[PDB]
Amino acid sequence: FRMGSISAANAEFCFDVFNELKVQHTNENILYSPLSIIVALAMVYMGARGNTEYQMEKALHFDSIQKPKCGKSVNIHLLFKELLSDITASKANYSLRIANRLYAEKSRPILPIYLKCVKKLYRAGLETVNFKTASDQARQLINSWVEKQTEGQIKDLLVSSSTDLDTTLVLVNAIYFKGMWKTAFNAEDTREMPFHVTKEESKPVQMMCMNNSFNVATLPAEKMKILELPFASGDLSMLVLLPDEVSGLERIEKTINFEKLTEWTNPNTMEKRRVKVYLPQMKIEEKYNLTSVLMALGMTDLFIPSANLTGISSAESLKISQAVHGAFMELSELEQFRADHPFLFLIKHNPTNTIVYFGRYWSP
Ligand SMILES: CO[C@H]1O[C@H](COS(=O)(=O)O)[C@@H](O[C@@H]2O[C@@H](C(=O)O)[C@@H](O[C@H]3O[C@H](COS(=O)(=O)O)[C@@H](O[C@@H]4O[C@H](C(=O)O)[C@@H](O[C@H]5O[C@H](COS(=O)(=O)O)[C@@H](O)[C@H](O)[C@H]5NS(=O)(=O)O)[C@H](O)[C@H]4O)[C@H](OS(=O)(=O)O)[C@H]3NS(=O)(=O)O)[C@H](O)[C@H]2OS(=O)(=O)O)[C@H](O)[C@H]1NS(=O)(=O)O
Repeated sequence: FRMGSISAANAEFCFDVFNELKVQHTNENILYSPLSIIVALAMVYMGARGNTEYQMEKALHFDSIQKPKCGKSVNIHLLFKELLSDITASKANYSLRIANRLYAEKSRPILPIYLKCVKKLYRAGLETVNFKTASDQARQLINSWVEKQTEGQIKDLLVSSSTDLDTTLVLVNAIYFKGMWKTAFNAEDTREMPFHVTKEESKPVQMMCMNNSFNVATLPAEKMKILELPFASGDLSMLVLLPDEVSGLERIEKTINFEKLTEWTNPNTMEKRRVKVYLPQMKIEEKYNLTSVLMALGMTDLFIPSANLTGISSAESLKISQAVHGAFMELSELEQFRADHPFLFLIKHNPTNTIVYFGRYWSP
């Protein structure tokens, strides 16, 4: 299916974003959802025209994957909708929530066709609010909604300086994940161990310990191991990319991209074997203003007054004032796999190999 094209675009976009994010987010944890971001932008893209549309099409890698009422990319919006409904369905011991919303200044009338397309393809994804004379109340309402959707974890996503009387569009995107390990780690076996941030800096961390059969890629020439950890319920799994050397992370961050990740995680390289796993208990929250990042990736017009969103509104002045992303991830409970120094990780949707979260664990 073309779903593989959308999965590949998401991964290519994921590493485009990582390349920008790590410039400004050095020596700290990173956590974001390329999937929820690309879906948020796809919803905007549906209403973009001219150069703004062209820039988004290239930056989102849609150009590599009788006009329909919701545009030529209607098949892409449909695939995103079907994918999101799969992974956000709540199960026992599985909670993944995505909050995705474009807020529009009420004096910019929304074209009926765009409202219809959003209702069918991105339901509840568009709201009109009075930024002009109630921008601070609108901000608190938006932040409350994000806080509610993320089970209290993503607070104050839109900071006080971010909205004013001139705000016309705000793109808000948040993702929440709380999962449980398929092999429930022994409660009487998790213990406090040193996490070696560098060879010189150590911080204590609560380490989950598991001795079980896992798929693992052992790649000496790449100086890494990659462990697959299934979740208890749902169709998601975590991959952990552990550098062999204590500070081997930078070398891997310099070279990783979609093609390399595919080579390193090739099912032919994966072997099912008994592994003694030490993994830090992970509870990571990160918030990003993605405006600069997305402009640097080539979507400049979307965030300045020459934005062309005339598929959203006919109004004279429209642009995205802020694109903000909040991500929360929590996990709770032979060859060695001792993740006690900085590493990369991702959460993927197994049926489609789509990357849902990508991140760096730098320090407890
Ligand atoms: C580097 O960037 C620069 O170049 C790129 C690349 O373009 S290039 O290869 O030509 O060099 C530019 O990006 C491309 O162009 C964009 C753009 O021109 O807006 C954009 O194209 C998409 O949006 C166009 C505008 O849509 S609209 O709704 O805002 O009007 C659209 O063109 C229009 O299509 C409609 C249509 O067919 O529905 C036309 O409407 C008219 O025809 C209908 C019936 O047709 S019929 O044959 O007579 O029966 C009527 O129902 C309708 O009433 C009627 N309206 S009327 O006012 O004209 O009378 C309309 O005339 C067209 O202008 C594009 O559709 S297309 O089929 O004509 O190509 C649409 N392309 S799509 O999304 O791919 O399907 C895109 O961003 C991009 O298009 S591309 O093909 O992907 O490359 C970029 O703008 C430019 N930037 S710049 O340098 O800064 O300027």
